[PDB]
Amino acid sequence: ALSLDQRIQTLAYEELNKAVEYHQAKAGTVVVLDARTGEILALVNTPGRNRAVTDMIEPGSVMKPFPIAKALDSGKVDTTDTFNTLPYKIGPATVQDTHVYPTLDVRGIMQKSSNVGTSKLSAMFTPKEMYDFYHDLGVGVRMHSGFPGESAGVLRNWRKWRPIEQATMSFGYGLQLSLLQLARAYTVLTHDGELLPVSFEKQAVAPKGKRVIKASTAKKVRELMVSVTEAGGSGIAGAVDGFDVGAKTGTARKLVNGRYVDYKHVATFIGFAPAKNPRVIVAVTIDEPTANGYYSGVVTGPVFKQVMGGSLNILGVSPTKPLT
Ligand SMILES: *C(=O)[C@@H](NC(=O)/C(=N\OC)c1csc(N)n1)[C@@H]1N=C(C(=O)O)C(=C)CS1
Repeated sequence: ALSLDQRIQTLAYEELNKAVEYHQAKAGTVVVLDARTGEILALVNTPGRNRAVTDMIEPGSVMKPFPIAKALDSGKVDTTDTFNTLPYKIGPATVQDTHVYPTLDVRGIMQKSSNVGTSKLSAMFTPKEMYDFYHDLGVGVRMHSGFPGESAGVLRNWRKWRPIEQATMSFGYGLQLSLLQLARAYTVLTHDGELLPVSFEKQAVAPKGKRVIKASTAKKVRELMVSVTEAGGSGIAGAVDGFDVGAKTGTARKLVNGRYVDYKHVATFIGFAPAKNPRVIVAVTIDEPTANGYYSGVVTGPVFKQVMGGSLNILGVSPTKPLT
């Protein structure tokens, strides 16, 4: 039997279509995963191929939790550690934030989506250490979901990395993943540090995962990510009434469309809830929005909010705080 829940599939389809129409976008995808099993509860695309598995993107901001997790897991960084987050140079290249802050701690780096802060955390590790970590998350790795045309994405050999490329990878550029690979990678955060296999078939036994970080680290990262959907957070448009939600949002770049070259901006939102004890991962992409907003949170947050809220309701999960 398929793991897909027709109620969630219908909800995802309707909310996706609503956003694609409103923002006059080219295409879109929603993936909903069981956060503790890797089973696909919904997977919808606009008409055409199964872009969730075929289309790889440079993920942008949604990748940031991972170098943060690696840094915390290593013991080299504490959540309260503060970093100089002013723009800086690597050779002639500049790494800078959208909103400039002189200093941020790790919670702030997550909350504000700081490219500088994330790059500095990554810079504490060798190219090999970072590559091995990204590889362990499934970047450049086949999922073997049994979907046809499944992209492995791109993770360049660390032996070829320049310092600027290590830096840009930490904030989601210079490596490429499909939306389903991104959703899968988020299971390290939701399933207490263990990467789950992805399946569209109902699983008869407990899927065993590969441990990537400690469970304590995964828990701390989920906590940090709640700041993204609270006041002051880059992902407020994706807050879900009655729940705490860990999430990231940002603009990804599509360089490959099917079997062809491309260059498109893709609004992205991915997250999980309830944040302390997650049941669901929802991931959303909308390709080339051209109306009523072009910043990613406003385009995709509302899709995430409705799909997440509705999925939790459908599965019977009680709100953890009174509704506003
Ligand atoms: C993550 O996606 C992050 N985006 C960026 O830092 C970039 N642009 O943001 C406007 C960026 C850095 S290098 C490059 N090619 N683009 C956060 N995302 C957004 C967004 O909606 O794109 C923000 C508004 C906050 S910063």
